[PDB]
Amino acid sequence: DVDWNMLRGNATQAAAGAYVPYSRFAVGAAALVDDGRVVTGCNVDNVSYGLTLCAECAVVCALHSTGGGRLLALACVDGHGSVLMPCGRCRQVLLEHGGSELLIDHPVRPRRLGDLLPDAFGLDDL
Amino acid sequence: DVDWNMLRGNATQAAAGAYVPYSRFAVGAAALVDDGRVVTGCNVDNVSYGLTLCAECAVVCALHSTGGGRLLALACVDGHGSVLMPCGRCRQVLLEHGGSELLIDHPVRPRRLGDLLPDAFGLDDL
Amino acid sequence: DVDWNMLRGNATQAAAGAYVPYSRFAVGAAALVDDGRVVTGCNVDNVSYGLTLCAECAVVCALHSTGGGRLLALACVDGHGSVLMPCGRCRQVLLEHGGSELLIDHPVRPRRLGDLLPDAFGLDDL
Amino acid sequence: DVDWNMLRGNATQAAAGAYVPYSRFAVGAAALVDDGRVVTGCNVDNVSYGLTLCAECAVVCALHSTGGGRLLALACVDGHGSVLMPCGRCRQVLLEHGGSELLIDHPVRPRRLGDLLPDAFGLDDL
Ligand SMILES: [Zn+2]
Ligand SMILES: [Zn+2]
Ligand SMILES: [Zn+2]
Ligand SMILES: [Zn+2]
Repeated sequence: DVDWNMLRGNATQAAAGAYVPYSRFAVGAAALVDDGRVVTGCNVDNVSYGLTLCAECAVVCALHSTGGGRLLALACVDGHGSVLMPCGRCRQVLLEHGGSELLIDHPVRPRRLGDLLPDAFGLDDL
Repeated sequence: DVDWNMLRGNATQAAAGAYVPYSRFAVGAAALVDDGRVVTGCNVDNVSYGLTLCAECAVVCALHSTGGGRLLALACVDGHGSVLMPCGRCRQVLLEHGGSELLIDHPVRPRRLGDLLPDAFGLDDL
Repeated sequence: DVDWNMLRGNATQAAAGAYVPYSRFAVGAAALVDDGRVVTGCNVDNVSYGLTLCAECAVVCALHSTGGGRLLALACVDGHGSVLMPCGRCRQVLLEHGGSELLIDHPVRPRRLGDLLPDAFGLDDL
Repeated sequence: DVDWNMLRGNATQAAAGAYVPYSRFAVGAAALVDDGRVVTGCNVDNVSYGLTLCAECAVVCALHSTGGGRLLALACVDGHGSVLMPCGRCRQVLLEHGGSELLIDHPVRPRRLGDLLPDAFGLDDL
């Protein structure tokens, strides 16, 4: 079992660091890596809104700054600690680093990433 | 009721315009708008690869340059005319402009975008 | 000489099509292509703000949907017709399609893109 | 007053973490924060190339995961340790967090970000 309480808690803590002067919408994420460490991320607004960095992308950056590996589970929350589903961009980028079986926290029942992004674009297409 | 042969054909034609010096992976897309017009897009490489524009995003730019509206159906194909599933980013972008019932071409049977991006991040989360 | 009045006017018209329910910040752009046609673009918000498409990127999509070519001059304006400098992302993407000598409209004196993005990242680095 | 040898070295070390199966172009970056700590980042390819994360953006994610603050100096290098100029997107992102006086390493003499992104798009435009 994944310690979802621990991941959700770490995601919430991460959200406190969000840089959101324009969106005012803090987001945090935390992921369990296959070596057992946890990496975290928060969103980062830009004045050109289309250059905004998602919390889940920040998690992926942290993954490869701290030794690499594969993601096993991820929780994403807003500033109030409510669980959020990743945006489509983040689903694709998370898939690169945890695949279809990466588990994504959900208010009712955590979901396989493969269910959140079925028939995904990928290597087979290139 | 959607002429998929027509949409797929226009997507194929669109792919011929692809700017792909670095990726060498041409993609074209075409979508039926709710006023009955068809809009098209192709991918555009950048030397900083993360600034690459997807065909499906190009379709959405075209949508709003030609009078706006809602997308009803989209086909995306590679340089060989083979049907591609949109990347996660494009699934999120297309959802904004066609919603869950937007149909996405597929080699077997076209799919609702809602099935390709379930429990999507959205307005309720902000 | 570039007909800046004409480009600025076309950029302003393009801004009217902006999809900006979240940012409320309409942007339009228009560019002269080296075959003499003008292509236009507007910005497109997404609920995931980081998937927002810039007007200038939309111009580049239009370029390669309408026969390709090179950009000679570009004007970008807000919803009030005031001239805007492109964001850094757009400077890089415009550079791919017009190079250092692409002229960018400015309230006082249009500027070479090479001056707006000096010592640019590019092919030499790859 | 900035130890460029130290920053360049940490950037080089950061590049070793790069996730670059598709681009094969490793990039690392390191920045001095105004509390005196150093944060690092590396690039991260995605199979949809337009979702690639730049090293410099990874630095900004790290900044806000480690207490926030302002960037004073940044070095960016390739896999061979050669100094790279940031792409336009990254120039805009870095400007948000270090402003015009943020120093950017360069093979000849480090440059003010204000000189690398003059007349930048910003808060005044919104
Ligand atoms: Zn996201
Ligand atoms: Zn895409
Ligand atoms: Zn822009
Ligand atoms: Zn960059």
